[PDB]
Amino acid sequence: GVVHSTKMHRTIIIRRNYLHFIKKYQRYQKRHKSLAVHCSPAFDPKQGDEVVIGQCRPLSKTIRYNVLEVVSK
Amino acid sequence: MRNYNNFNRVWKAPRRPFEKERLDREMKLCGQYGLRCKREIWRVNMTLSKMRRTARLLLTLPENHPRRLLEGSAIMRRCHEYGFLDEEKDKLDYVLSLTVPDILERRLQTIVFKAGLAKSVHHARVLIQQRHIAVAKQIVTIPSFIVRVSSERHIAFADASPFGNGRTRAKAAKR
Amino acid sequence: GIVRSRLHKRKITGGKTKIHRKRMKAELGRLPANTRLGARRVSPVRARGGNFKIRALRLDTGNFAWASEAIAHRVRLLDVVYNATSNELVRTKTLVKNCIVAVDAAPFKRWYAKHYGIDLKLQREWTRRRRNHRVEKAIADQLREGRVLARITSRPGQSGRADGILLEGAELQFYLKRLE
Amino acid sequence: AKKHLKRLYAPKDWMLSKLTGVFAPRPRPGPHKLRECLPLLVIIRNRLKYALNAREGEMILRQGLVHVDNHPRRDGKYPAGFMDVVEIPKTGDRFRLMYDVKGRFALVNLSEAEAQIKLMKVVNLYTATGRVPVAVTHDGHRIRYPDPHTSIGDTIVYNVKEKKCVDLIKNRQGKAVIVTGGANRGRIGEIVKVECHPGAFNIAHLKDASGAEFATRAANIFVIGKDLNNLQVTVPKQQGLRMNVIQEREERLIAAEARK
RNA sequence: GAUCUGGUUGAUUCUGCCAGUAGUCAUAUGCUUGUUUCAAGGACUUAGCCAUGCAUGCCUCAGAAUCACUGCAGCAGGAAUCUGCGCAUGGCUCAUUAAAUCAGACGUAAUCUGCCGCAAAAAUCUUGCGGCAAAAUUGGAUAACUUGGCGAAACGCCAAGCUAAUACAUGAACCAACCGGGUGUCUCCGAGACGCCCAGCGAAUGAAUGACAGUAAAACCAAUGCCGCAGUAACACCCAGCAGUGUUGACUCAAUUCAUUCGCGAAAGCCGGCUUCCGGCGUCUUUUGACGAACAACUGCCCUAUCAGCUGGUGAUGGCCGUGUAGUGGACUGCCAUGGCGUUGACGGGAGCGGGGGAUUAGGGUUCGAUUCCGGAGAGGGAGCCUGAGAAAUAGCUACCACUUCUACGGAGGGCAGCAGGCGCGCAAAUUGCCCAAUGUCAAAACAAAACGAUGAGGCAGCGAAAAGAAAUAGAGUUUUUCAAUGGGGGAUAUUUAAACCCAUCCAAUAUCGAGUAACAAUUGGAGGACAAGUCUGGUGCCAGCACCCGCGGUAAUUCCAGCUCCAAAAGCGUAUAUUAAUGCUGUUGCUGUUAAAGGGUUCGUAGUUGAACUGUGGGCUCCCUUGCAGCCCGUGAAAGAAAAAACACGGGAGUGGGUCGCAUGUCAUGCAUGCCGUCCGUGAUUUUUUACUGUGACUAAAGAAGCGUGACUAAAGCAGUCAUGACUUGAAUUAGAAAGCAUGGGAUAACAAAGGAGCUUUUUAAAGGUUGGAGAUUAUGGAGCUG
RNA sequence: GGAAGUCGGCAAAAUAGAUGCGUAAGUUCGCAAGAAGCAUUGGCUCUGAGGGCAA
Ligand SMILES: [K+]
Ligand SMILES: [K+]
Ligand SMILES: [K+]
Ligand SMILES: [K+]
Ligand SMILES: [K+]
Ligand SMILES: [K+]
Ligand SMILES: [K+]
Ligand SMILES: [K+]
Ligand SMILES: [K+]
Ligand SMILES: [K+]
Ligand SMILES: [K+]
Ligand SMILES: [K+]
Ligand SMILES: [Mg+2]
Ligand SMILES: [Mg+2]
Ligand SMILES: [Mg+2]
Ligand SMILES: [Mg+2]
Ligand SMILES: [Mg+2]
Ligand SMILES: [Mg+2]
Ligand SMILES: [Mg+2]
Ligand SMILES: [Mg+2]
Ligand SMILES: [Mg+2]
Ligand SMILES: [Mg+2]
Ligand SMILES: [Mg+2]
Ligand SMILES: [Mg+2]
Ligand SMILES: [Mg+2]
Ligand SMILES: [Mg+2]
Ligand SMILES: [Mg+2]
Ligand SMILES: [Mg+2]
Ligand SMILES: [Mg+2]
Ligand SMILES: [Mg+2]
Ligand SMILES: [Mg+2]
Ligand SMILES: [Mg+2]
Ligand SMILES: [Mg+2]
Ligand SMILES: [Mg+2]
Ligand SMILES: [Mg+2]
Ligand SMILES: [Mg+2]
Ligand SMILES: [Mg+2]
Ligand SMILES: [Mg+2]
Ligand SMILES: [Mg+2]
Ligand SMILES: [Mg+2]
Ligand SMILES: [Mg+2]
Ligand SMILES: [Mg+2]
Ligand SMILES: [Mg+2]
Ligand SMILES: [Mg+2]
Ligand SMILES: [Mg+2]
Ligand SMILES: [Mg+2]
Ligand SMILES: [Mg+2]
Ligand SMILES: [Mg+2]
Ligand SMILES: [Mg+2]
Ligand SMILES: [Mg+2]
Ligand SMILES: [Mg+2]
Ligand SMILES: [Mg+2]
Ligand SMILES: [Mg+2]
Ligand SMILES: [Mg+2]
Ligand SMILES: [Mg+2]
Ligand SMILES: [Mg+2]
Ligand SMILES: [Mg+2]
Ligand SMILES: [Mg+2]
Ligand SMILES: [Mg+2]
Ligand SMILES: [Mg+2]
Ligand SMILES: [Mg+2]
Ligand SMILES: [Mg+2]
Ligand SMILES: [Mg+2]
Ligand SMILES: [Mg+2]
Ligand SMILES: [Mg+2]
Ligand SMILES: [Mg+2]
Ligand SMILES: [Mg+2]
Ligand code: NA
Repeated sequence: GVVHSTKMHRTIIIRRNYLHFIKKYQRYQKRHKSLAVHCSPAFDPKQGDEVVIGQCRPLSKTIRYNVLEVVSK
Repeated sequence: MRNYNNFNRVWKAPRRPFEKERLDREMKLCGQYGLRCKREIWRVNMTLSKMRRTARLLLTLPENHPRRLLEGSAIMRRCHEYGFLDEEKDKLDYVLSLTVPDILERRLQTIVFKAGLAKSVHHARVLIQQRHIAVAKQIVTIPSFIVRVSSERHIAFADASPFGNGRTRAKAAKR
Repeated sequence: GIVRSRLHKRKITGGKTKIHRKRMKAELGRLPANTRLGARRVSPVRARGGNFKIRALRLDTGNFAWASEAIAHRVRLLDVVYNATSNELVRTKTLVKNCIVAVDAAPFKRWYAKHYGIDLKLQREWTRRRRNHRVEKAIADQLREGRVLARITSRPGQSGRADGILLEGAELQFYLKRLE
Repeated sequence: AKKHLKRLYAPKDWMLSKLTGVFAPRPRPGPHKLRECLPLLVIIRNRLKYALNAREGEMILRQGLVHVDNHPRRDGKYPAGFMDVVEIPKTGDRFRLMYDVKGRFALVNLSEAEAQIKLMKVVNLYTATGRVPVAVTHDGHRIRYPDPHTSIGDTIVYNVKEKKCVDLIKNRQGKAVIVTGGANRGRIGEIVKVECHPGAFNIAHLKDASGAEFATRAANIFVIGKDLNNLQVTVPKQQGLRMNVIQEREERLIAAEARK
């Protein structure tokens, strides 16, 4: 996904974009989803960067993923 | 509750109730074959449409398609085994040419009449219902029985009927 | 009673959740122990699966380890000095995991002489053990005073015991500054 | 919690008619999984026809007349499964539960002196108390001192009479395997290459005797011999070779015509 | 079967609606019903209220009988009670409910887990005798019962006296092992002996282990090994190889050592077979498969803006140390920060249990799904809880609210959305029946024998034109009378069935009833048009009435009320209300907008939708084109080398280190042992490309749909059966199922991201500085890289 | 008991400080508003926050 916000402490919001297909009209829609991810101090991502995340045990009310790799800009 | 025995439907009414041409054509068949009601004709209509619908689907597929090979031979085999088509007809395109009288010819009621066991097609109907006809030593009382070509020569009078070695009006006359 | 489910919380959208089932036994919680310093008193609890948890209400003794020496000894608790959650827990002398306590230092001094031959065939081993070995000044000063700071490592409300480890290194200097 | 099993929900391989009753016998926990088993009451009644109903099935079983892996079983809900040996000494019967080429259970008759051997697949390895290595198999056995070269996925040749390991077959390229799950169940092939995907499922590429190629997940294979020519067990009469559906239909029709 | 017809005008050509038409396991109602097979059945309204009866218990050879119980001759059967297991399943219903439940696909390394399978087990000073011995001859209570009873009763109670255990409690030395840690007195020159404390499974805290995988070769010192540095797993004797080697994608996990600290019988049990040992059961603790439970969430899911902002005192989004839980977690206390969601529709309001699936059908679609299988939830409403492996249980307990029953007035009870039944409500839905024979569940349990477990789950009949399949009401002749034939029905040596019933067989096998008006008598709607069929004959006279629409009826009615005749469907046929097609009148495929309804008064403009070209003809062989063979450094240049995965290093890598009988070593040997060029595998340093689309493959409950085979007499069905002390090595084949998720081949059309073009050498020599036996220290010589 | 007294609630009774939450119709958009209404408050022993001046 892509980094959407970095205002929390050691937590970021990422966004996933995809196209959904409607069978009746034979055409697509644009949709998106948001996730909260824990970000270790070993990384320094910025808004707009692309990250790779992995699933882990529940860490808070909304966090279920950890950042594994950052691809800058 | 919790009963899983299946059942379905075998006939459908025409969608124009009073069409002059259709009414006359159907009254021809009832008199010619001695049927009881229009429902017996409409039953034959559904079987033909099922066969023709299947054939159209297969003929769309390419010849080397596996499903066309297996289903195509299966439906042709069934048509030959029941006398709907003669063995000369081999391609799958000839099944689309089946008509209503083609199937009505194979009914047991019209088979026995043309075989010489009955004076008329109405005489054939009562004989079957009265347990006088046997197909391969088996009594059949269903006029709509469809006979197979390999079973045509086995049709004769039953062994328990007076007409062939039975009788184990005359029974009540002598008392 | 007390529950641990998320059904009563708000959604991230801020909207309210409409509940359509009753509370289940598989999501209960229980009241805290609030273990305090005093003469031993415990109460067993029957937990899921038929197992037992020991709920400690009062404790005054425990097992404490000297990490650099890789040994342990049973000593008495003297006081609770620091708690990172709240000052009210120090005031009431509440024993919870990771709080700082002061324990009796006499058994450690006694072991030091028997193992090193120092007072704050066997003689030859004592010379061997002394080689490449020194003692931190900060630890040594506490032993002469009679009390030494330690850190609780068990969970008294879950297991019913209060074990710990003596503070050394930079961790000791951190808490000494907070105390004064 | 669940104690019943509706007949419509039972596995299709048991061959139970939907019109006969509402229920089917629910197998107990045991050596084999519920979805991959054949309960004893089904074997003695619907398969061997020694019992006409459940009442007669109980008389035979509760007397201890049926042995599984050389041990009497008195429970009709016992979950028998793949590779087990069933003996009825009073009638001189010996079978092994296997899969035929269409994925159904098949009872292969066993000669004597080979009813003492069972193949087991290793599914886990761990250390017990006292540093004792232990291997746990697909049928729930625990072997407390396996061969040192054992690895997860290998096959152990086991003597049920004497309770001891006799040989080891390693999972390697060029061995003979049989498929135990999926759409290729019951087919016998030759390991061409195992593709490894960490985290995901590994994929095994196989090739039967005729040269046909197929694949499946690595957890569904079961080593049974060194090579396709020399197996370590007797397989059903198809030898695990799947034939074309059109060809099968023709031959069955031809044989039927010749049968009369 | 990819179809249309009547109604606007004096006529015509349109737009457009109204009416007609066919289906519905879609309901109700009306008129009619001879035979047979197969079936739904108080969901809709009132998750309204309930009289009565029944729906969950279990004993074998194998836990405990002194019934003051029964037979016969102590044996056998055994009422009642204690103990062990189960009652958290099955059955019913659909009220609540919108990232909640559910579907496909995943996770628990975040956890608990009785019954079942395969396994494990060396702790713990007891008993008898008076120091000696060893098959451990352990202890105290309680029911049923007896006595006295209380109370109107109550699935209500009190006291005393007796006695079992697989209930409860206690408790086993020697036989009997291996290994380690800490320590006192003697013999030797640091070694040895002896003495002492502790050393079991599980649990808690602390300290270690849970591998390595890259630059070479020397000296000096102390301590050791072997002969001075050649062999060389490790180890001061018993053991000269008794672990130098757990698993995974990954672990603070499995397991082991050291220190300190706290549930575990050999049931002190029960039966047999052999003549003392042999078998079958039963049970405590530890461990991990299986059957489960609980939590989490990748994509998807109706209408509404006359609902635009929502959340955050008092948890809203995150952080730190804790608490609680079986476990993760704002689940919760304290402190800190200011976040989190929203026109890609948040928040609010409305109607709904979710799927598998049903109806309709050219295709695309529209619509239904309370209801048999799977998942969820509830037991009048609302909370709370004990027991238990598992319940926030309701034919369990506690309280309140609303209803309600008995009473001697003191008190005591109740929960049919289980099966039958009532009352109400409504347009709307059966018998207070028989049985455990089949299918299953429980359990101390095979069946039999003195000797039959329960089961309204379930099955079988009754009622039952919801719906579905087959099929009578005659046939053949002769001039208006002659022949046969058969069922409906009545019966039966009988068959079926748990017993009955229905179906099937028969009306002599010596021996067995019956059609002529075959009264054994077919109905429901119509006859101007749409739409098949009368310009008939009476009555009425804009009345009565018909008419879905157009329209008839005012004295000659093709339409009303009747009689004749005729038409359509037929054991069925009308009517009402919904819904699908008809409908290209919701239009993606596929509508219309000058005048029929409908382009905004004109511009600017943000989300959004859409968006120009280009990096590319391979060539030669037997002028372009067709075909086919075989080779190209497959533009140009330049001959192993440049030219367009590479380079390292691991023996704990490869079923000894993958392919290309006796001679030695060892003998204190169970050494019984040993030898006669590119690929594997794991690690480190360097490599710079997705998505979408398309082709294969993998993974995907049945029932339902499609479909192969099969003369249940045919068919709706079903999965069976066919052929000769048994064979068929019998059969029960295949297919499709949205979207999302997994692996991999292809690169034409496209999408995402980046950039905005002046932030833009290679190699070869030379010089300068800055493994030594092993383990523990010291130093130096060089690699390799650093500059000049 | 609570306006039945009286021409008439005259007179008397009643509300009451401060702090937190909360607050309708109407409107000249300023108000209405202290609208209405609910809750806390003592004593003692502690804890936290809010500063200046020199190295
Ligand atoms: K007109
Ligand atoms: K008995
Ligand atoms: K009991
Ligand atoms: K033991
Ligand atoms: K009494
Ligand atoms: K935490
Ligand atoms: K009822
Ligand atoms: K039964
Ligand atoms: K019935
Ligand atoms: K019928
Ligand atoms: K008759
Ligand atoms: K007239
Ligand atoms: Mg995994
Ligand atoms: Mg007009
Ligand atoms: Mg005119
Ligand atoms: Mg009707
Ligand atoms: Mg009959
Ligand atoms: Mg009858
Ligand atoms: Mg119902
Ligand atoms: Mg109701
Ligand atoms: Mg229950
Ligand atoms: Mg249930
Ligand atoms: Mg699922
Ligand atoms: Mg002992
Ligand atoms: Mg006990
Ligand atoms: Mg390891
Ligand atoms: Mg060793
Ligand atoms: Mg463990
Ligand atoms: Mg959840
Ligand atoms: Mg707060
Ligand atoms: Mg509802
Ligand atoms: Mg439903
Ligand atoms: Mg409803
Ligand atoms: Mg259900
Ligand atoms: Mg419940
Ligand atoms: Mg009720
Ligand atoms: Mg229990
Ligand atoms: Mg309850
Ligand atoms: Mg009840
Ligand atoms: Mg009284
Ligand atoms: Mg109640
Ligand atoms: Mg009805
Ligand atoms: Mg019995
Ligand atoms: Mg019943
Ligand atoms: Mg029932
Ligand atoms: Mg009649
Ligand atoms: Mg009759
Ligand atoms: Mg019947
Ligand atoms: Mg008339
Ligand atoms: Mg006409
Ligand atoms: Mg009508
Ligand atoms: Mg007249
Ligand atoms: Mg008319
Ligand atoms: Mg429509
Ligand atoms: Mg159309
Ligand atoms: Mg239009
Ligand atoms: Mg206009
Ligand atoms: Mg204009
Ligand atoms: Mg373009
Ligand atoms: Mg060239
Ligand atoms: Mg290598
Ligand atoms: Mg008052
Ligand atoms: Mg007055
Ligand atoms: Mg006044
Ligand atoms: Mg206002
Ligand atoms: Mg105020
Ligand atoms: Mg006012
Ligand atoms: Na908090």
